[PDB]
Amino acid sequence: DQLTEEQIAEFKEAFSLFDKDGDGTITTKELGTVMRSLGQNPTEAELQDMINEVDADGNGTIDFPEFLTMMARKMKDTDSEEEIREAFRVFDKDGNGYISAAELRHVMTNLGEKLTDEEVDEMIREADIDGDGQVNYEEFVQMMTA
Amino acid sequence: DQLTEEQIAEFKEAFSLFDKDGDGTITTKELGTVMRSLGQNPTEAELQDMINEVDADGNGTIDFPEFLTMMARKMKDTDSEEEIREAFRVFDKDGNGYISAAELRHVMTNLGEKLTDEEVDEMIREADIDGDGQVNYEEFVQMMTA
Amino acid sequence: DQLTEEQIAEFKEAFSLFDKDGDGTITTKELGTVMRSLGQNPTEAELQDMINEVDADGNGTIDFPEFLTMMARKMKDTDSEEEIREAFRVFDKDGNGYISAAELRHVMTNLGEKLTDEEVDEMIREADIDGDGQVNYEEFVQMMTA
Amino acid sequence: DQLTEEQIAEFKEAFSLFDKDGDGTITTKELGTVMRSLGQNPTEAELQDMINEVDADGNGTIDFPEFLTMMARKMKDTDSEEEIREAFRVFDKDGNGYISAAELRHVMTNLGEKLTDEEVDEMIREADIDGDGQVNYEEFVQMMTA
Amino acid sequence: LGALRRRKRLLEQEKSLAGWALVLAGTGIGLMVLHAEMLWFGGCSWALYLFLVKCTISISTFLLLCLIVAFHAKEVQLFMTDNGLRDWRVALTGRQAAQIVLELVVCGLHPAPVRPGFLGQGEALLSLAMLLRLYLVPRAVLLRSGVLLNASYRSIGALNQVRFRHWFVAKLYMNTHPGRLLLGLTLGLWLTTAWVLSVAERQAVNATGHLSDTLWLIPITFLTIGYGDVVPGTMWGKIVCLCTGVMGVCCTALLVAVVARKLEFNKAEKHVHNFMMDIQYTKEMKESAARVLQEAWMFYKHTRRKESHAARRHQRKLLAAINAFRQVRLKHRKLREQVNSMVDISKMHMILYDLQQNLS
Amino acid sequence: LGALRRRKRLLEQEKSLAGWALVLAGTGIGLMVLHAEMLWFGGCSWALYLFLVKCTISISTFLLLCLIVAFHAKEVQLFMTDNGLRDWRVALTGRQAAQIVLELVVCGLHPAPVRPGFLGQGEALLSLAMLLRLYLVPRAVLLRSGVLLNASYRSIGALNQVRFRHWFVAKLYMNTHPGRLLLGLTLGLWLTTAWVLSVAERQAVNATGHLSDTLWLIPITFLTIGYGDVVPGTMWGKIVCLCTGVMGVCCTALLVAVVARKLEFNKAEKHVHNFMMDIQYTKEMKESAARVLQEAWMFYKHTRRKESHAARRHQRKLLAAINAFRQVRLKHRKLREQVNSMVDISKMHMILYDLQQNLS
Amino acid sequence: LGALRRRKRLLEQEKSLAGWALVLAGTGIGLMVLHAEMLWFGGCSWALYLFLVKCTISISTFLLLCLIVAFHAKEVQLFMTDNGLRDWRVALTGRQAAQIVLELVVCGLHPAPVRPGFLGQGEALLSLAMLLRLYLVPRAVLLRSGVLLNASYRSIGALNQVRFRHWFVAKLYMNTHPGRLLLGLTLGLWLTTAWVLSVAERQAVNATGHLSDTLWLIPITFLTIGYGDVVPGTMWGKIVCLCTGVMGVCCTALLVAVVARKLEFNKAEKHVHNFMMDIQYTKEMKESAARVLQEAWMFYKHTRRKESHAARRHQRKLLAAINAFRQVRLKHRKLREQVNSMVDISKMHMILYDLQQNLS
Amino acid sequence: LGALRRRKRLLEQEKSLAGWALVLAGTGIGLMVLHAEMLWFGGCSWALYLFLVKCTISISTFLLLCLIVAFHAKEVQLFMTDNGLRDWRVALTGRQAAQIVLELVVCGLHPAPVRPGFLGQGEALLSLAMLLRLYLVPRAVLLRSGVLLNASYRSIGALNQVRFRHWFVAKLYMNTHPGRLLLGLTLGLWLTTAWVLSVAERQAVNATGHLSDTLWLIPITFLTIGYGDVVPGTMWGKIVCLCTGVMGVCCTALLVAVVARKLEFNKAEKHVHNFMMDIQYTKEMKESAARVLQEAWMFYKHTRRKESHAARRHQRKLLAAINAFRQVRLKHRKLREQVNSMVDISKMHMILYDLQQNLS
Ligand SMILES: O=C1Nc2c(ccc(Cl)c2Cl)/C1=N\O
Ligand SMILES: [Ca+2]
Ligand SMILES: [Ca+2]
Ligand SMILES: [Ca+2]
Ligand SMILES: [Ca+2]
Ligand SMILES: [Ca+2]
Ligand SMILES: [Ca+2]
Ligand SMILES: [Ca+2]
Ligand SMILES: [Ca+2]
Ligand SMILES: [K+]
Ligand SMILES: [K+]
Repeated sequence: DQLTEEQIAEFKEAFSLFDKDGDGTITTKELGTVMRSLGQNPTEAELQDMINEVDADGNGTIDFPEFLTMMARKMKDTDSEEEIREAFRVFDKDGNGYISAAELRHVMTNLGEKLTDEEVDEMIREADIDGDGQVNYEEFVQMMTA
Repeated sequence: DQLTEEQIAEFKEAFSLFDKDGDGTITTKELGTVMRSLGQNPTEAELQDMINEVDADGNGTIDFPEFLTMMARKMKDTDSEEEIREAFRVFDKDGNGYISAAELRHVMTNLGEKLTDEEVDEMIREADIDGDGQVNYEEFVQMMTA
Repeated sequence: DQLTEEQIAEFKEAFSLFDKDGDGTITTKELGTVMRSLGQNPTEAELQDMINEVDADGNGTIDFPEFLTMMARKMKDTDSEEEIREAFRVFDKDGNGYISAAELRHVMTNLGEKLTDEEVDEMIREADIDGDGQVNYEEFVQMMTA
Repeated sequence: DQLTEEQIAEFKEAFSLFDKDGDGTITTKELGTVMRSLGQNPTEAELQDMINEVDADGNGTIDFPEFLTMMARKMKDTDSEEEIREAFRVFDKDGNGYISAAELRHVMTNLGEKLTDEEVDEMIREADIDGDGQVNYEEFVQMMTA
Repeated sequence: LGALRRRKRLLEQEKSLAGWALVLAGTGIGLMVLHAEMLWFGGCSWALYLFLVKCTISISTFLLLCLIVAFHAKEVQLFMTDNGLRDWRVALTGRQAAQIVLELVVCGLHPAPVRPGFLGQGEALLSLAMLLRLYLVPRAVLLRSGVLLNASYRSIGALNQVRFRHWFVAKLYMNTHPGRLLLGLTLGLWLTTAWVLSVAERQAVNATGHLSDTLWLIPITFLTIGYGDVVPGTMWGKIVCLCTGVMGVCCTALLVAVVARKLEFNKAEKHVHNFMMDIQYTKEMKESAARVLQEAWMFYKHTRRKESHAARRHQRKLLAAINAFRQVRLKHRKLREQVNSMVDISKMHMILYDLQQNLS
Repeated sequence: LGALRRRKRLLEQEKSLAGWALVLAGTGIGLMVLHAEMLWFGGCSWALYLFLVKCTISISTFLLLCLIVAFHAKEVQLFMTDNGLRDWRVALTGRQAAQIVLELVVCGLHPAPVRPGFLGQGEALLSLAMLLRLYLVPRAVLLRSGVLLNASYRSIGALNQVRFRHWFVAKLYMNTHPGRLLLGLTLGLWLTTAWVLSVAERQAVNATGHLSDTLWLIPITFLTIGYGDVVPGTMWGKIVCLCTGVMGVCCTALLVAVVARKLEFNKAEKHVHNFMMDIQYTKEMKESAARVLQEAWMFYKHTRRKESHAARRHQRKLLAAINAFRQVRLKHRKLREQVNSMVDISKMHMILYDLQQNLS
Repeated sequence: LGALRRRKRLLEQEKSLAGWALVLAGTGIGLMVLHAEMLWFGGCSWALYLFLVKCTISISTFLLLCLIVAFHAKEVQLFMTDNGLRDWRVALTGRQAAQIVLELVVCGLHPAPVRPGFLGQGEALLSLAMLLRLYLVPRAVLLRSGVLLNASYRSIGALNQVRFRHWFVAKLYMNTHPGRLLLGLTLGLWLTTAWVLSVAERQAVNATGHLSDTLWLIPITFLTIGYGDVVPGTMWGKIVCLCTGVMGVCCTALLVAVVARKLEFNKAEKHVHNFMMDIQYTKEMKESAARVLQEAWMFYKHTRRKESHAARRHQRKLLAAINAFRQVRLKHRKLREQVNSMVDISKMHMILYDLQQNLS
Repeated sequence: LGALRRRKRLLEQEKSLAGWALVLAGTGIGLMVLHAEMLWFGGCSWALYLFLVKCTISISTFLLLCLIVAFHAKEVQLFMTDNGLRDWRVALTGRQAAQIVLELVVCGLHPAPVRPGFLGQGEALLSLAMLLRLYLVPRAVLLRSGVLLNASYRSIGALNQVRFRHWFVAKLYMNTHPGRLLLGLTLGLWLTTAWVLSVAERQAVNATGHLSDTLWLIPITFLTIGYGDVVPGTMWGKIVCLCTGVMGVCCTALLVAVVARKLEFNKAEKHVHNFMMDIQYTKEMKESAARVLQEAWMFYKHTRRKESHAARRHQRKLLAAINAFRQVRLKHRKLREQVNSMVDISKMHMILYDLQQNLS
């Protein structure tokens, strides 16, 4: 690892705040009680979403290798991933993890500078890598990242 | 319709606040949750009365043709229908949708300038178009409008 | 009655505040809801005591003849009956409607100017009209009224 | 007893605040309701611990001979027993009424001036009068009192 | 039940006497300014009109000295009826006798008609001691308010255990309309003091102090904006200014408190304000997101054609559109906490659900 | 449904006729300061240039009167449309005629061109009476703001009975920018009063009351820091200063309240502050306990090895380590109680338990 | 259990050894004002009297030091008894020596009798340095008040960890009667400073500063109404005036807040006020509805039988009646809404229902 | 994960480059003050030493400009590292160039050494324009405090969206030590303004505006106790006095608010006070009841013995005791209601019962 010893110690100390039980993993109850202490009252679905948006292996728990990566992003001020994923829910009137043609049409051809039906269709075709009508989050992120 | 396009658009946008589900009709739950957001805690009977005082067809739901008529009255400042219907409940000690002779007698021959029994009887006879002792809201509104 | 018409009308109007149902009698529920409106939260035993301390016939309800007598006492500022009945509960460590010798002995021979056992016994004998050890409220009130 | 009459009377009057029922002993309910009046909301385990830390006979109740001893300690300002027993719970990560070698090692060889493994082992051996690895509260208090 | 009659009759009688014992005091105070000012703008020319007034201000006091005694007799006669006594030697304590004697001597100080234009030392104090007759106002106002006679108002007050005195009526009048009382009191204290300060610094040789200068001096001291153009020059004029300053320091704060309190919102418009701000934010976010996405697409399409500066411009615009979107999102998220915590909404729904569960 | 069409035309007509009746008032007020300054710094040398300016302010007032009458001729037609009447003799009430006459009289005072540099009493009073045309600002601001015409505001307010008026809009503007309004008003008044005070006490022989001294006098009186270097010297200059002081007393309090409010913590930062202070206190306690124990161990060792001064030093250090530990523990306990009572963790847990019980 | 007896005996001894050290300090302070004023109003004809007065203030200082040392010895002995030690060389810390030395030095400055009416710099500074012996008041007040020796205060406070100190006693003495303390402090500070400012700038011939002018200067500076008639002339009076101004600015607001708080309603009177306003509004609403419903029939029966002017009058009065009814209805609805969420007429019912559900 | 390491090294570099840009500004300000004082208290004698102090402030300014230019490169590098860009031409926004130019031209004004004790106008403004370099303090205090580098603050705040900035640190510093900051700010502003006011007006022929009078004038204006002994005499001193008054009006209010807040009770002592007051009222009632009963018994005794005066005295004492009992009873009832409200043991029991019902 490129990090020094002091940084590793600081990150381990920060992790120990959430992993108070000492098991070595973070579960829903610990995050829930930390949020309760902070003042919020999260729901089960919200806790599950916030604990699943970070883990990569999929075991349902978060450990240090999957926590250092998350901590590497919250330190910087000007984020460019949360503000991209939060421009996805606004457009997402479908209710699923996809964007339909009508949503893009009535959100873009009207708001701001009015677009055209041909331009909207071209954008939908370009975004639809697989050719399906719906647009997944992967194609969305790829299109905006370029 | 004598209204222009902009007025129709504004009224439709105002309607969309209450008809958030998009069904095209307003039910008890939507009005109840709007009132909850505003701060009040209405009861079922109050919600039913406030949702039935406007509809004319009687289907139990309120749509745009029965909403524009209601909106045509709340804009003006000096109302002359709410203040007339609220002069009906004060006299209405009967408990039903009617006014008896004794109520009018003891509320009018005493309050303000004292009236007379003959005058009260003449007024009751004039109001009673059907000749019945009780006075309905229709004859009440007709007498006040003249 | 020695009262004039205006006083009778005022007292009837005051009574109508408590007898809102129009039955002609005051029950526990009406007094309870008036006290709820005023801010207090009385209990069933307290309501029963406050509604039984006034009635004389014993039917469990209070009407105008038993209400005018009560109203004749709350108007004056310097009471001499409530302050006498509230000097009864303080001494009453027995728990019943009677005063024992030990209570009087340890409340009077110690507090204020110390009394004597002979004086306490003489006072108890004088108060005990029936000769029983306990002292009822009637003898207490009679002794203090003299 | 070396105390005078006035001090005994004052302590009895202080005791009567807690023993309101007059039984002659203090139980959990009376202390609980006094704490409720003061503003706190103690739990059953906390009440049991606070009522068992004082009694010596073990009958589960506290009377005057076991109350005067407790009152002889709360009067002085600079305590040296509560601050000694509260330096026991901080080290006590075992969860039982004992101190293990690892707890002392990682709490003392690191905090403040760093100690040594040999010094920690010597201290543990000196504290362990019975020779067992764990250290009881008796040996702890004895070591600090010296 | 003759008590309920012998109390009303006595209360009405003593109300009439207490109302008629104020006109005489007002006339007595009034017939002193017309004597002092006449003696100032006059002298030996008016030698009989300075005797007629000083003889009238004794006839106007010999009746007050009897009205007070009559009122204090009726109060004892009412107390006897209240307690059901028979002998009047029991109902009189020592404190009441002290109060009666103090009132008799306080309401009996006036310039005695037992007689170059100056109020000689000795009677100026007596004249200025006739301003102590203002303790009769509360006694003549409480008996006339009418809350001591309602039958529907002494039982609601009895249940809650409240007693009616000179303070409850004062609180009621203060809280019915606080601005009027302050605006009518600060314009009375600025004028009943400008004459007391004038009588203590009248100068004959020149206009060192009079009503032309005190009317300018008093408000300046009251507002603590003391300039220094005119200053008092007598031991008796250097205490009135201190009293005025002490009163003003409190009056100004009492006024500014009400002025600040008036401008605040009530509980029936803040909810509407929050609702209509939420409606605006929920469309500002939609406005910003579309610009972000279309700028991204423009950048992609221009860089697909090997452009040089178009891609740079589009990227630079994107990096600010993102910031604007972030700011708007943060504002909306902050406001949602207030609209879901201040008006409760969820708490009201939970209370309704608990009530429904208790019912069934 | 014809009312909804015939109201939004009359309201726009009223908005135009009320926005075009303020430009003429502004021009009329402007063409008076110029005339006064020209007469002061000029004299009898310029007469045609004064007769032109004193004649323009009649042409610029006839139009204002006509516009006022025209605007007041629309609130009767609006009332007729609202109530469905047919004869205009019924719509007009008693008070409206008095209001119209008062408005015509107030908006019709100006120096009449019916004619050594000075202003006479009548002309000066008429000129200073043209500052009463500032009551038109609220009427021309309420109509222009788009709050009486939205189809959403009037629908939401019906359920809560707000009845949008002047006061609601004024409160909204006050609460949107609390600081800017005060910082603008306190500068507008300081300059619009320094000229009214200048015109009252201009001096010809020597410059003793011109605009170069009132600009220093007015803020000093406003801040109640009255020095005494310059004081007003006329009956009409002794009232403006009092008005300025009265306004300043309230303005200072209104400003300091907002300034104090701006620095307070919100509800989303005290929680973080407490959650970090708790960790700090726990670390401090764990640090102090170790020293408390090691000092006792050193004392026991040096006592076993037959030493005196070392034992004394260890005793003295132990008796202070205990005190430090006690202080830290007492500090920690109160913050733990606040955490258990401020953020209401127990209350949130109880609410969640009640919700779960209601669900099951 | 001899520890309790020893503690009580030592505390009783300290209660007197710290009460007899205040009389000597008071006498030493008193015998300096007399000496200074006798030297001012006297001269060279009071040599032996001045010597006697300056020797008495040195005799009455050799006992204060002994009392202080005895009190500190008793405190050390009490600490030894509390901790159960045996050698006094351990109880003393590293700061008690500094405290004792500082107290001995501070309580040991006086005009030394080691000797045209004036005080030299050294003697004036020493005399004005004897006003620092006022730090003994809290120490002699805390011990005398019976809160430390009570057997119930310490038992109740153990369950809450109050740790009675100077601040708790001061808080109780302030909360028992805030007004008396404020008036006493103000009247003491207006007089104990008027003598220091007098001695700072006494003038020999044509006295520009004395007790006749400082008594007027000090309150004016205290109230921030600085006129400018008299101003300090030396460098040692300006500091005193600044201190007085700071103290006044800090002290006025306490009295302001107390007076503002005194006038508020109680929790047992607002409910009665609302419960009677309800009846009043109901009566008014019914009264207005009666007129509204008579006028319509009046208009109808005057219109059916021909006639025009009577119909016009009735129609015009109908609208005013409707307007009045609307105003009264809105006021009553607002009052009911305020009552619903202030006295919580339904919260008590909900709590009772929850208790009943829990019981059953 | 080299981004974290790069950010750490850059944030450590730009802390030293921001802490070394304040020493130079302090040195420049000090040299300017020394040069001004030497010019005033000198002249042609110090004709050479005014060419060295006037030359060092050019080297210091050049070094400061170099450091300011160097600092803004690291921030751009930090932005590039955060966003992962490769070309620096994209990370420069329009506003940042204006910020850099303004910071270059504000920190570059000084007396240019391009050259009788009177500071000629034209460079006095330049010498007084070097007090604008105090905007560097926050930028060198925020970076030095270790809150931006802690690995726990940035993790806790992410769950609450605090976004640590200048304002958060300022609020934390204000809340930690609210007392010392006010004293420090007041004692700094009472001295950094007394020199500007001295340089603004400094008479040469007669010393009438030097530092011996401004130190007395500034606090008087600050406290709004303007006497009038000394007043400013130029157009550049009046603005300074107005600014001082404006600052003082807010500072005094803040200090008074803090002092008033300090003395209030906490939540852990009011309960003890209420409990110990109830324990005493419940004894006062018992004390009074016994006297009532024994007086009644004595009155009943002295009535069968044909005694009159004894019976009258006993009757009066009975009435007095009955009167005295009522006040204590009412006070006890009110205190019982108060202790049953807002600290309700009934509410605590209801919460416990609800928790028990939820559990079972
Ligand atoms: O202060 C206390 N009073 C107590 C305690 C514990 C038990 C009992 Cl019974 C009493 Cl009266 C206490 N804490 O240990
Ligand atoms: Ca875990
Ligand atoms: Ca994982
Ligand atoms: Ca719907
Ligand atoms: Ca329908
Ligand atoms: Ca009934
Ligand atoms: Ca009955
Ligand atoms: Ca017991
Ligand atoms: Ca036991
Ligand atoms: K002045
Ligand atoms: K002032």
